[PDB]
Amino acid sequence: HWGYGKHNGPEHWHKDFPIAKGERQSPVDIDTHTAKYDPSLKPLSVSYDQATSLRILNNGHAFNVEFDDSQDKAVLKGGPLDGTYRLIQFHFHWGSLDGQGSEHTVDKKKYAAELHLVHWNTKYGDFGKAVQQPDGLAVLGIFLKVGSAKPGLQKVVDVLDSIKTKGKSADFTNFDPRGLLPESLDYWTYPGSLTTPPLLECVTWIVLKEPISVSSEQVLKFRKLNFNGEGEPEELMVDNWRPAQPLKNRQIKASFK
Ligand SMILES: Cc1ccc(NC(=O)NCCS(=O)(=O)Nc2ccc(S(N)(=O)=O)cc2)cc1
Ligand SMILES: [Zn+2]
Repeated sequence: HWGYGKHNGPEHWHKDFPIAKGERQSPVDIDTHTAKYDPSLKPLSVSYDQATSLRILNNGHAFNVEFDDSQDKAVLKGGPLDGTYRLIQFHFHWGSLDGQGSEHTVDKKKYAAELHLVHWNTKYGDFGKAVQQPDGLAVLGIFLKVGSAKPGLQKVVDVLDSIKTKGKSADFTNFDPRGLLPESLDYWTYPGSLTTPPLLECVTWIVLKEPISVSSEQVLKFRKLNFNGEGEPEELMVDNWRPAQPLKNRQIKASFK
């Protein structure tokens, strides 16, 4: 079915998911000289103290760390958001080379990877309802650049051997996601979509200005994962990012001046 290969990659997705050519597709290039500071934006409220991570899963396109979202335990609020959005999972998109891997770009700059912390609006009751709503999701996007190690990522890195191939999952409790955050919560925001099929146009994107640094050894271990399942031909899980899509009739706002 869909993937990131040369026969099933982003340029093919529109054939099964025609919304791929839609009006609010993600990711996009963030042109920092065209984004407008919006003083009516509120500070982001990242309330992750009570987060309950449960499991880490290789789903064949990326790996997801999943949380308990049956209560308000880890919630994103404020910024451009009305209401409360519960963290359901985070995952990353990364490259085969350090010069590529992010989905969003900043003045056409590609980062080595991009973290997506995926939240859903509690007014819709469950994640499956929320993805059918234009304000259903809030995804917090954080760029990764290669440099110093990120200590709070290392427990993620060290479990990846146990979920090498598609369909493998591992217990992953007591993981603390604020350890993946940069110092600053300055952000850009725009309305967009899931960046993988089904590409639903249900996401308020919140992309942090400040990237985090991860070590070369950390991102190398992302690149040892496999898209395939066990017993299938090995294909390294690299370059699992969708390129920038047309901005069309959207404005990206900045929370900072
Ligand atoms: C306890 C628990 C908690 C979570 C779960 N997982 C989910 O529901 N995960 C995935 C949501 S998804 O629709 O299927 N796809 C999707 C999401 C984000 C994006 S992106 N790339 O835009 O951010 C792209 C695609 C399972 C158990
Ligand atoms: Zn993503």
